[PDB]
Amino acid sequence: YVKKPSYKIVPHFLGFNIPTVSKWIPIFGIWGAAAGIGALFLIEGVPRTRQDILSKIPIIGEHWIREIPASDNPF
Amino acid sequence: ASLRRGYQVYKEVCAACHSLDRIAWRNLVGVTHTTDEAKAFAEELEYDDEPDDEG
Repeated sequence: YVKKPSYKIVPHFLGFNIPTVSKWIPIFGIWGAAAGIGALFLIEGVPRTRQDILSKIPIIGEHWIREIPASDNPF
Repeated sequence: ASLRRGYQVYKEVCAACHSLDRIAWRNLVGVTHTTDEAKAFAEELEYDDEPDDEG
């Protein structure tokens, strides 16, 4: 014979609890990647982005190492 | 190559009567001439500087 139902209240705040949020953690991860790729893509033209980030990527990085010949440069 | 030759016609014929006021020496560089050729054209001329120390 069972006298009482067996349960606990999980901690929660603003209607979020850990079991639910934990299911969404990977989704925040992917959104973060999306935002990172997006942001980096938006500033790919910025010379500092090329110098500091993009040209350092192995193999691929030579795409962003481009020199104007001194003969063709007024400045 | 035609642009370069056309510059030479401007310089030797048209420039006696016609200006080309909107073109700077830097504009020719990497189009018709190298940096050095264009600097040489510029350096042969005299332009107004800022006044000296006595004004």
